[PDB]
Amino acid sequence: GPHMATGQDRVVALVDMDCFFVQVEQRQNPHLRNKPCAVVQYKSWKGGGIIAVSYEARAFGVTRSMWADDAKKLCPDLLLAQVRESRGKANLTKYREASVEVMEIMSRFAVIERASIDEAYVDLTSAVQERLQKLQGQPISADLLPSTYIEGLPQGPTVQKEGMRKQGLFQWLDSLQIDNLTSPDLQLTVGAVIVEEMRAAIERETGFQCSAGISHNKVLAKLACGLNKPNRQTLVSHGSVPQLFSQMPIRKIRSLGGKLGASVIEILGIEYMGELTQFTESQLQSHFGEKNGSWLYAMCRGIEHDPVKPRQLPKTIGCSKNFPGKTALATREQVQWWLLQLAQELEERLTKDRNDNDRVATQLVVSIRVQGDKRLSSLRRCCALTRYDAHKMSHDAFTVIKNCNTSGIQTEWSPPLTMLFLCATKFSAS
DNA sequence: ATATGACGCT
DNA sequence: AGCGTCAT
Ligand code: NA
Ligand code: NA
Repeated sequence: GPHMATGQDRVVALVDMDCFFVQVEQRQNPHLRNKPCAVVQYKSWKGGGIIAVSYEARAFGVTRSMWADDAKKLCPDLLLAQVRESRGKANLTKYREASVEVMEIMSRFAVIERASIDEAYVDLTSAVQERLQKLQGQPISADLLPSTYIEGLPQGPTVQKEGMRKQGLFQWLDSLQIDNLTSPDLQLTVGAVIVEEMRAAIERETGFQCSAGISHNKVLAKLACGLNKPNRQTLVSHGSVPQLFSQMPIRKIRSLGGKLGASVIEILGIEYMGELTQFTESQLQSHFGEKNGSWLYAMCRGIEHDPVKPRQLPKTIGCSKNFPGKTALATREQVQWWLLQLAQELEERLTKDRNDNDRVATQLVVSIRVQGDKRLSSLRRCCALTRYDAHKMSHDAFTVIKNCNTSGIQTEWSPPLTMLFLCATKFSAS
């Protein structure tokens, strides 16, 4: 009544760099700009695997994970940029460096959590408060929100996309409850102003565009982000949640896209997020466990407490390569040679990381996949990482996995390996 | 034959 | 420690 928490304490955004690897290649090669374009890894097998897709190409049905040969059938004029290949493996250094460029700009505006190479969560709570002070009581002009959509508006008693956007924004701002510096809706609005400014700076200083969502927590921010793309941002208010969730498939909510989300759908006989509200917290815990049940109970009401962690650097640095089909590794000599290739890239990236970020990794995780095993990893083993030395890391990696070899003759390697993965972890400040 | 990274469970 | 889950 006067006491239930409504999950409106924070202002949180999620920024997704639009088809990021494509933009990186389009910046470098202007001939690819404003065209149907994709980024592909490798080339011999069916033209290579597509890993990023321009919005012009998406309109022809081209998607990630598609074979480039198949993408060309959907989009004959598709332009392709190829991921750099180093030591016979994909090398993502150009995109990591671009990601760092963006993160350093974002950091000037608010607290950033690196979510992936192309996504960051943003905690705007303190930046909003400070901006509310500077603003004084001056009202928020629509000119400060030139790319913002207000989810759920316009509503109530013009057929162009941009006209609908401005209608909803005018309706939101007209209503906007500004006498109170503690209105959650006002705080979200100021957060959206800051994100416009942040996105403007990113585009001016790198050429890169992005989409964003602004709401009260990470899950709603991420959901908001996907509602209006590309190069747009969406504000999802607490009040918009009942209507938004009433037709929102459960699998669209972060962390419910897999087996848990499935189980929610099958056990409860529901399909939309909003249908979760009819269950008590105990009943959800009974089906899905105490933590998951409490989380679903809060989440279906728009409430989620996962903090934006102040960390722009990845916690682990890893290198992996799959060896599919007939390329699976079947000799001891192959296994050793590719462990060295992986270890040499890893030494390079670790040395750059130590100079850039004043830290050293202390543990080496070795993971492999054996042919026939659908799992990401068939086995993981760890050993100490004391020298940034490719030959020692690769030798040590072989040592900890060599006993997995089933074959009688140790010149051969059985069962064949379909993946090798080296990951450096357990960093210490250096 | 759709390269990574974070984190949960035990 | 080592495996399972979810994700970009
Ligand atoms: Na008003
Ligand atoms: Na309000």
